[PDB]
Amino acid sequence: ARGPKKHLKRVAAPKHWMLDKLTGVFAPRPSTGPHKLRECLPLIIFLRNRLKYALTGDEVKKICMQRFIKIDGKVRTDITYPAGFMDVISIDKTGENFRLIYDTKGRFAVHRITPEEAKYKLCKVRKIFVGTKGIPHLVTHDARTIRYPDPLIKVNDTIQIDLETGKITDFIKFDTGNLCMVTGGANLGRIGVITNRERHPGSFDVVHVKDANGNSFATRLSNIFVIGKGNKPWISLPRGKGIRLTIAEERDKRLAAKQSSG
Amino acid sequence: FPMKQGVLTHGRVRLLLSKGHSCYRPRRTGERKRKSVRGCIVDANLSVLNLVIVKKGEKDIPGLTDTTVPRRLGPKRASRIRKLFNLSKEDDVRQYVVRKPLNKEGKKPRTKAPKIQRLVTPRVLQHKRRRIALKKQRTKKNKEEAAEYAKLLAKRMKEAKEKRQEQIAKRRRLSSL
Amino acid sequence: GISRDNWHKRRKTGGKRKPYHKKRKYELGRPAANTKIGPRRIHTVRVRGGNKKYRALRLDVGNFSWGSECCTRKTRIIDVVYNASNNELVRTKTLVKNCIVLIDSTPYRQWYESHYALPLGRKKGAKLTPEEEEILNKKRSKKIQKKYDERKKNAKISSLLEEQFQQGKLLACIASRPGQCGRADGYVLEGKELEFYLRKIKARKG
Amino acid sequence: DIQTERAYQKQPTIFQNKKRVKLPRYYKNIGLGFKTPKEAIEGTYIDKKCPFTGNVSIRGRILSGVVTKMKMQRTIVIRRDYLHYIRKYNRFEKRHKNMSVHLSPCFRDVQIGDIVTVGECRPLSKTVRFNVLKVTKAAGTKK
RNA sequence: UACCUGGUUGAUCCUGCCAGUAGCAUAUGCUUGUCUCAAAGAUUAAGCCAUGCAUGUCUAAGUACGCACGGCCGGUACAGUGAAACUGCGAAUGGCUCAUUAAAUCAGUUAUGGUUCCUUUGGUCGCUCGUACUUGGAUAACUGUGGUAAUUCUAGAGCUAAUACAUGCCGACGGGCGCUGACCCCCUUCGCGGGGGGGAUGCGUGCAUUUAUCAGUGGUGACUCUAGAUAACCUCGGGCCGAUCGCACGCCCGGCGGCGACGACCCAUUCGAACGUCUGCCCUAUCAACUUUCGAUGGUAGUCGCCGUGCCUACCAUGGUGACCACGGGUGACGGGGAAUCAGGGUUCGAUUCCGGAGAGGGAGCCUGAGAAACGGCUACCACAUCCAAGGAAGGCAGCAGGCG
RNA sequence: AAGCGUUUACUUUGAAAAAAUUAGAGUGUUCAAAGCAGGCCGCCUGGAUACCGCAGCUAGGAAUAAUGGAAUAGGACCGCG
Repeated sequence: ARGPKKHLKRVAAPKHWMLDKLTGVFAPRPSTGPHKLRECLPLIIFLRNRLKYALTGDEVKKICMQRFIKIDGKVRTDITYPAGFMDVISIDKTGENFRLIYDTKGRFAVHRITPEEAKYKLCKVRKIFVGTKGIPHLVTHDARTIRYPDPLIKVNDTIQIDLETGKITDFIKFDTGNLCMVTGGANLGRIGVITNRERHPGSFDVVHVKDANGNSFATRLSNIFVIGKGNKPWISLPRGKGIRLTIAEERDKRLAAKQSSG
Repeated sequence: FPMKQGVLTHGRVRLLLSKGHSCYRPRRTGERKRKSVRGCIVDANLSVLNLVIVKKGEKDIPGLTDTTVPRRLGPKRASRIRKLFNLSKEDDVRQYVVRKPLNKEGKKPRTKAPKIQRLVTPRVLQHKRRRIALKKQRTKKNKEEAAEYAKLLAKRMKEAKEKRQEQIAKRRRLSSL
Repeated sequence: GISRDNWHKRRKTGGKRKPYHKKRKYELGRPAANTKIGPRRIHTVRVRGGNKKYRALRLDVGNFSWGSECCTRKTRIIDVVYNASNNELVRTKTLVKNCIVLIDSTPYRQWYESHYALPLGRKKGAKLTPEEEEILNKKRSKKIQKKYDERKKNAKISSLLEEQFQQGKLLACIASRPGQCGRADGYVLEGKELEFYLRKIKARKG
Repeated sequence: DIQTERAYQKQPTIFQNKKRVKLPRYYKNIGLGFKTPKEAIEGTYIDKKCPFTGNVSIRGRILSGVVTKMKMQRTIVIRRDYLHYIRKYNRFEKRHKNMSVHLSPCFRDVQIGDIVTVGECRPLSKTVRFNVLKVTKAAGTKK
């Protein structure tokens, strides 16, 4: 092409959005922002397909132009804003706060949180920069460039920022034995404790994470997000709790619940 | 075909013309197109000559100098109003702006005044106070955050010096061992 | 125009690459600057990304650095003597990167006579009639004379450098890219570098 | 010795015209557990394309080859044997791709048939994208 | 479902091919009641096109003196819609086709530590030491004269606006830091000498770029990485330090204030783009040697480029590839994810809705713009082709329908 | 717990490998081809999973197929002048 793209096809849309084929040729292309292309879920899909509040994209535009949806500290007036992992969407009139956490499957979950939890969120830092006056800078996954940090923070750590002021409160250092949220790949939606770290000079490192039920699995470092220290997470967890049990066990849990409900 | 200054011919010349040149209005932003113009030398191969009387002679023509056409628009910038009416920097401009009467059949007679652009108003004064207040807020935020980071770096330096003293004490224990 | 492309020419083995596309805009090639010595004529060129480069076309001044004491001065270029790239760049006086030029030594002489309080150049027989450098060399106080003497102790100059300051023109290598950023800066040659370039100039002259 | 070209030969990092009352040589680590050679630090030459005393960094891949041609200056031609498996005919075949690798002058005891270790870098010429990192002597032939 | 049958002979058994057998595509003939989906000018002509449409766009938040509507509460400019227009952005997205192209495109894996990057988001934006209660003149829309047969052709006269174009300081701003440093003070020595402080004048002292030196806050497997100090420049075809706009309204005794919007020098993030590392592609020997001072393979030093490179230049060495099929030619070859047949193996198709590449009849060149060698952008040649008053003007349906062949 | 270890071909595990399509869980589009839907007095939910040739990274093995040690001895090893 002779420049950057502006459209996105419905077939070329990623799988975790779970869009349908019969309706449209194009898919809502996410705008430029804190998250990538195939790692976020747009506000129009979150409002129309998941919550089923509105019906059409014009109604989604009306909802976002009445200044009702307040994403993580500032009201965005765009229908295709990239809402990725660890984003707090605050709706004022319904009194409901939503935290974008992955489900145990590839999709996200409609995860309701209290306002006391919605006041903060957790974000993994990506790199440490030195500004023009010898000032340390943390660059996170959601592009939050926060300067003058706590010097204990390293490359693969997480920080607990406050939404009302944009400053850090606490931090989790990458240690062995901490919890983990696998944010990408075939293990998208797994929760377990970290049991091994394997470094690689030149090549890309790997982390063996053990599940709480005893299912150890390896994961590359590009899709790892720690969520707490030891066995105490600092977020609220959705149902399923990041296990990925077998399909026969899922069939059993469906059939027993169906025969118990009637 | 229109004329062109400086091409300096007597026939018909095709030239590239872009934005900023005479006899060519651009359509796309930066569009260039060959156009056909004539030289700046006046000959008999013409139709209409444009003439501007600079100095008026002795006699009075009844076609041009008899009927005087007034100006259509008045001044809009307050500095141009001050330059026209020879005003100072303290007297009023709102009472001295040029307003136009409007009259026609059916409707009532009206009088319309233009919106004065670049006039000193308390809204512009509030914005001028606003951006320097934002400058003050930025400098105060930098001072407070630099002081907080100085306290945090002093605490980290104290605990790092304690760790270095513990390491040197461990080295002394290994030397005594 | 001219295109920068690795597909317009032959393979490693010797076959011909047949063109599967035409020339592109990212394969941009522009003509040379070929700047001269004269009044400052620097044009601007919009480049890829919306930035601007600076083409020198005639340029005489240059902020040249002396590295044994690490001080630069804005110095006018008067002659081009040696260029390892092309003999035509010596024949026609054209400034490119890594040229050996003759530069004025009077700001370095003024800095040396103001700092170290020692005569520099100054062939025997002449005295300064405006008396300004004589005032700058004389009239010292009591305790600052120790500092001037400690400067005088560490003011040894080389023989070839002293001969070049006596002639009044120094040899400077153009280190900055002149046709890209517009500036034509460089550094004054010293030591084995100056001996190698003077040997090459002597081999050129014969 | 050195400096047989038209221009002056020096390293862009070190400075050599300091106030005098051996020239300082710049070298650097290369990574991936490869040890630096002694002669790259001990020598008096320069090379702007040397992976130890030059402005080039080893990235990407680290591969191996066998030396078959040394007729070029400051660079050699290696040979790479590999076996290709066709899914239909369940056998192998001999294919070779003889890339040109910049032989750094920190190694001198280099003959043909020597197994050499190459590393990906920026393209220094039209067909050279690799530096010589370490040289292993061939099987036998101590003399 | 890992499947056979007839045919050479007077008759038999083989090899052997032909004919049957069943699908998936393309066309054609006959016939046709319902309903749900549904391919559809690709194969020959990437041949040529009449006609009409396909990219234009305003919010209370850049410009509003066209009564085109319009309220009376006016003399303290503009109630509020608002045609047309300047400006900003898009027009480099999307649709079509596979012409070209055989280590090329493309598929898997990598790095940009060798580069750019609109918008959005997050950091910056009294850090600089020398009319600001707001700087200057040009123009569109408008009034009027029109030239031409005709155009999205435009000009002279009278104006008028900027978040279009240039200039540009007040405030912080009183003292810090390095220098020249007049001069002064204290102790000791007979004296020169030696040791320790204060200080007049002036200069420089923000971010970004260029030159070189010294030392080595924070990282990478690895910098000539980020950053500190040192001596200057900061391209007049100048780099930022707001000479912008909208809504309710408050606190002092003229000074202070909110919610936003827009534009911006630099560092990140994202969409990417492009160069690179390794492996993989149909047939042909009636193609065995190919490339090379018209760059072929490297080195040195430069030019251009956004960056690395013979991409190109000046000089040196004669190198580089190949029977493991290079080089040359052909393809009814764009590549892939895929489709059909299928025991296992394979065979054929893939132009086609998803991704990447190429382009608007064939090449070449450029402005704008962050992004184009763009063609519902221009500029010259070849081929085709429109109106003409015979002077001239104007075009690119391998887009949507539609017309000829 | 960190680093090194004679090199390959081979073999086993693990990440990365875009969707549609291929097989396949669930669902009464009246069945089916399809689609990702629907049932109960706001909730339950799902929208999985498998294949993904070839090459490359990493972690164990050394049977098999190469590859060489030292033989005019400038052959290893612990130590000295």
